[PDB]
Amino acid sequence: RDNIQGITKPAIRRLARRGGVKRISGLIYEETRGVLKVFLENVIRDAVTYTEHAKRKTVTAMDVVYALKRQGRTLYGFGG
Amino acid sequence: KRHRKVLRDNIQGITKPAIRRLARRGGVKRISGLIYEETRGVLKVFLENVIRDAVTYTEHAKRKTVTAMDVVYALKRQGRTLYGFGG
Amino acid sequence: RKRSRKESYSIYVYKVLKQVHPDTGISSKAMGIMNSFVNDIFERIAGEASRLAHYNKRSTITSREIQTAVRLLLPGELAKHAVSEGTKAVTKYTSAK
Amino acid sequence: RKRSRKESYSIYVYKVLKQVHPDTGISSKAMGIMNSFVNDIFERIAGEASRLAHYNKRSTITSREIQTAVRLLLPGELAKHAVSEGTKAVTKYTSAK
Amino acid sequence: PHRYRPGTVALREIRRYQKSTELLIRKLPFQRLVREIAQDFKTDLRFQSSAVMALQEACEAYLVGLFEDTNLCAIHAKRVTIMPKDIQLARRIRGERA
Amino acid sequence: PHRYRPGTVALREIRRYQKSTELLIRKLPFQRLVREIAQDFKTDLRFQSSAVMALQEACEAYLVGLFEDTNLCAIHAKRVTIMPKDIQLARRIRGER
Amino acid sequence: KAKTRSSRAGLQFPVGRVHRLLRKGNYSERVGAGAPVYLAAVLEYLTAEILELAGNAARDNKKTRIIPRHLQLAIRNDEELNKLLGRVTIAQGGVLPNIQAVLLPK
Amino acid sequence: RKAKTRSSRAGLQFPVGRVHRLLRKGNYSERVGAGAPVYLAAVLEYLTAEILELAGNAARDNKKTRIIPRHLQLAIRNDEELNKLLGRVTIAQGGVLPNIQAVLLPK
DNA sequence: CATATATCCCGGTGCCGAGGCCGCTCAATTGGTCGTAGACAGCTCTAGCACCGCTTAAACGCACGTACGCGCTGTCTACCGCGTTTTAACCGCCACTAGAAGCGCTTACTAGTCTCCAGGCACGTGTGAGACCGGCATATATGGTAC
DNA sequence: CATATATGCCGGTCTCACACGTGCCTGGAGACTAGTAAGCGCTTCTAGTGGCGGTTAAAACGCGGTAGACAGCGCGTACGTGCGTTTAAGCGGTGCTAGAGCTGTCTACGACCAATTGAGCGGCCTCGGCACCGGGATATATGGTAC
Ligand SMILES: [Mn+2]
Ligand SMILES: [Mn+2]
Ligand SMILES: [Mn+2]
Ligand SMILES: [Mn+2]
Ligand SMILES: [Mn+2]
Ligand SMILES: [Mn+2]
Ligand SMILES: [Mn+2]
Ligand SMILES: [Mn+2]
Ligand SMILES: [Mn+2]
Ligand SMILES: [Mn+2]
Ligand SMILES: [Mn+2]
Ligand SMILES: [Mn+2]
Ligand SMILES: [Mn+2]
Ligand SMILES: [Mn+2]
Ligand SMILES: [Mn+2]
Ligand SMILES: [Mn+2]
Ligand SMILES: [Mn+2]
Repeated sequence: RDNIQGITKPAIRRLARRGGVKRISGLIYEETRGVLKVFLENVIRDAVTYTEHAKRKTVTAMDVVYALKRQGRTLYGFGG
Repeated sequence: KRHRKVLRDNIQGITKPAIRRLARRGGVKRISGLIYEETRGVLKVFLENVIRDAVTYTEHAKRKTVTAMDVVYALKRQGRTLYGFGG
Repeated sequence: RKRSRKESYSIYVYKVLKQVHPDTGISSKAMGIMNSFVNDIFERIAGEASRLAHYNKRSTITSREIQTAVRLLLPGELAKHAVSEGTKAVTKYTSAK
Repeated sequence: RKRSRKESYSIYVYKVLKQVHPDTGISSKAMGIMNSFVNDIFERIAGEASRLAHYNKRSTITSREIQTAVRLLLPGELAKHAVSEGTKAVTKYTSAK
Repeated sequence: PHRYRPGTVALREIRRYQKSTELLIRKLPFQRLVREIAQDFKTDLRFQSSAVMALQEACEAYLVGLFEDTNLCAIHAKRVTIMPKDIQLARRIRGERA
Repeated sequence: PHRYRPGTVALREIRRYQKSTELLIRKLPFQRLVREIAQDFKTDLRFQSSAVMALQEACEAYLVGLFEDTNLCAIHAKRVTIMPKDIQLARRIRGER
Repeated sequence: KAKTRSSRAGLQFPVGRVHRLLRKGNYSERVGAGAPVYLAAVLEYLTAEILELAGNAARDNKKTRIIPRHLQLAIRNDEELNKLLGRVTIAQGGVLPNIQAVLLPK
Repeated sequence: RKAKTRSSRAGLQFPVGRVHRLLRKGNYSERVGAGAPVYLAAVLEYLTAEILELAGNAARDNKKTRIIPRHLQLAIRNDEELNKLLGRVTIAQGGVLPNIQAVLLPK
């Protein structure tokens, strides 16, 4: 029912295939859901910390870019 | 006006026992015979990479003596921060 | 002669040591490690504060930039306690002017 | 509608694209990537140059700090080229005083 | 009827998705997840549309990388099938996990 | 006379070296190797002894770390013996390549 | 009267802007006259190198306009750019086509 | 007149003046507020006390008067939050935590 | 059960590094000055959000069955433990001097200021690159069956 | 072999984002001044280098044998396919207004200054903590043997 289930068994397949995975155990999908959640948690936490510091109520691309930089996941193409 | 003895094959001074001891402290119980040469390879690449950066800090300082701090800044550059030697 | 004046946090580390463990000492190397630690966390906090100011077109690092830096850099309970200890020292300093 | 002014390197990325590949262009997203790239390498080299100056108790980042930065930052061949393009452009720039 | 042997479509899909650059998560499910996770840190938040897109680019890129390293850990174990324990070892060696 | 079964002394050795902090590579070999490698980067370099102890502390801590990751790669393969392919996988996932 | 230090150094990349960004970025008290020329030259060099290879990627793909994928292709196929950008995600970049041998059919 | 040290006024052992100088002489911003170095010195003092507490406990478990680098390593690696803060740091002469994988134990 | 061999934990011994006294002295404190960063409030209008109802495409679930994970087994040899022999680390001392580190002179370099002048911007266009795509052509997977 | 279907391609068709010309406006670039960072002389003397021989702990080697690596089997089911069905994502939409974020006024605050003074440093001396040692207490792993 939760939003994390919005990340479907098929969407996770597609991502595994782009990373060259041929065969996928059924336990993977929940495992990916948990990893993805920790990833978004860590990144959004820092992004929002930057939003609060600018005294804003809108998360900007630049808040996400600075947050990705901090976490060693530098993203080109959004105002780096 | 004298000589420096020429340095050759010194990687072999990282002997089988010393590598086994390092693997012991790393919790390894059994070791393939091929591990010792592979380890020498990996160590040499590590020393090269760090000494390269250290010496570049030394040359930048116009010094002929590599300092602890040159080593420490190099380790910091490589994501291998070291405490206990200054900075 | 009379070697150069090399600064160090050792004096402060000993003071905090005696508060917390009055009968406990520390070796040279252990003090080397505490020195590195304080220099390291200084740089990390200073660094994030610098970035925060620059991202918001501010010329000034204030206790507000330190406090956001501390929250981005310290894990959970450590950040809560650090923030509370820092906010306390500012409040106490602000009223001791 | 009162404009609102935001700089990028896009003009300079076109000038260079026209040198290396005169009959090809670039999507705005691809220009975003090239803009991210330039800002990134800028920060990396400046940062390193900044640390080089501090470690050597020096107030000034000269082309020498930029050069040593580029030697620490860029891999072998990219570094030799960069060092060439760098030394050349400084030579050519002083000679046109 | 007609049936491709098991593994043959899987390979097509690999070739297909490694050839393209489109996002592989549906935008709105992802977006609702972002807003949800963020509520738990600061309430009454708006997001730039580009901020959701940056987050989705970064997550898909991270998961595709991780799947590569997972695939290697599976294969290291003489398998063709990625298991949770492959993801776990990848994450442990990357320094994400303790 | 008396004979420990294969793996009993290995276990003992793991407990011994995990308790101690002493450098496990002999000092002179390690220095000769540092001198050799650096000389190939640049002739007529001297070293502060503490720059050699720093390099040896950093190298041994790197190798202990790698050996833990290498071990996990063996165990993942339902083996108890570390092999070159365990180091390679550890080094690839670490992004050392 | 009055010409760019970019043209005095024979650079497309802006030596004036780079000098300002250096001074404004709290890198140091002061900035040498050479520094921004050297830096602007290094940024121009690396921009030419990427655009050269990415341009090629655009032709090999029968396209006249560089998109992000061309840049990803160009960066991940070059050993040295791949290393410089080892911890960078190029949005809308995708990955290199690469299946592990043991996965291909018998 | 006075001279009593900003450390006194903030109620800190860590030196506020030094911290303010290091911020100013460190090229982090044009300007440094009066509260910044107070707040910073307080965080560095908190983290020091926290690690010296655990490390002194390690020294005492180990029947020693003096904190040595091994005691700082035991302290840091056995604390979840410190271990993470110093995740990519090497303590000279620290050694590692005693840790044997289950499958390597004899049956 | 019995016995052999590692490791613990104990004082006892002696060394030398931590830690505390001093006196010197810079970097930090005072307290007065002045320029501006940024706080605050008004205003604008960009772009974030939301209710709607089609129209597909994508997710779902189901049922079939195959290729793969997995546990067993058996073979063989590589790697551990250990005794003996070899080697070169370590130690403690020389002796020698390169170069690190510090000081004082001295001046090009750079920042700080005005003035001007054009480079780089937001705007507004209109048009060709490329996205779509229908249907066609090619490439390849899969099985039938008779050698 | 033949048959099925996935994928590639063509040539045409369209559309909207790119890349072009046009201001305009600010953010720089030519003087120009004035003070300091640092380069470059000279001296001090630390600590890095190289050399030797007594001792012995570590390394090396060869041996013997066991336990782990590896391969081959065979069983069971977790998957991948493909299908028919359901669900909701996307989309183009028409509002609707939070709030990003710009401008304009005014303190409060932070830099700068440059005499004043005690915080912190380098020396210097010195015991008490601890490294190292050997004795006697266990703790375990392996081997001898009685049932
Ligand atoms: Mn709201
Ligand atoms: Mn050589
Ligand atoms: Mn005792
Ligand atoms: Mn203002
Ligand atoms: Mn000399
Ligand atoms: Mn079609
Ligand atoms: Mn067939
Ligand atoms: Mn045919
Ligand atoms: Mn066509
Ligand atoms: Mn000077
Ligand atoms: Mn022999
Ligand atoms: Mn075999
Ligand atoms: Mn079974
Ligand atoms: Mn409003
Ligand atoms: Mn002292
Ligand atoms: Mn005493
Ligand atoms: Mn003993």
